[PDB]
Amino acid sequence: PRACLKCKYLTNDEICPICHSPTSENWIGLLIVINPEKSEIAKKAGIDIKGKYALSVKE
Amino acid sequence: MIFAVRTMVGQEKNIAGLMASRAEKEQLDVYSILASESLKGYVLVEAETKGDVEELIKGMPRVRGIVPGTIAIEEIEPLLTPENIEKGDVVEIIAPFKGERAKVIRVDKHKEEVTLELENAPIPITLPVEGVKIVSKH
Ligand SMILES: [Zn+2]
Repeated sequence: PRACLKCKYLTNDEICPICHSPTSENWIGLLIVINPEKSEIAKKAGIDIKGKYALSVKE
Repeated sequence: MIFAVRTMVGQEKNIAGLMASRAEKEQLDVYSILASESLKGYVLVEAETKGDVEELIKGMPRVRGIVPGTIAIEEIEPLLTPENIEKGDVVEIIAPFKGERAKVIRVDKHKEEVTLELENAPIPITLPVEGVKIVSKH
């Protein structure tokens, strides 16, 4: 969709559902977290919430 | 125990998306999936077992099969943790003025650009921050 400037969470909305922070279209790369509890990658990155995430974001 | 799946180039994000879906629908023990722009042709898939991934990719379009061996979460960490210059910092241009030292004068946290006053010879140069490395810090 678009990607939140703060947390990188992917959404279509102009404000992020997780925290109401502005989202941009200029985002790159993708991390899909299916299970936060059991993902070592999500641990490292520091994602509590399951969902799609960009890897880089800019305005 | 992170695996690596050989896909068609430029279809990594597409396929990741469907991998996520099939894995939730079919209840396979797939925990995260990673597609980096730098890692074209490959979608990294984190999973309990190789079988999960073989079941995941079974009949997947544009997927050419799984690479042997695992990759460790040590090796992926660069891709999962990607600046911080200040006006007055001296930098070297690393990408037309390669090798040139310069003082920073305006830092654009928005366009993610940086405006530079070269040491050599006459006009301000603006560059993406990507294209410059810090040398001195003030
Ligand atoms: Zn956010």
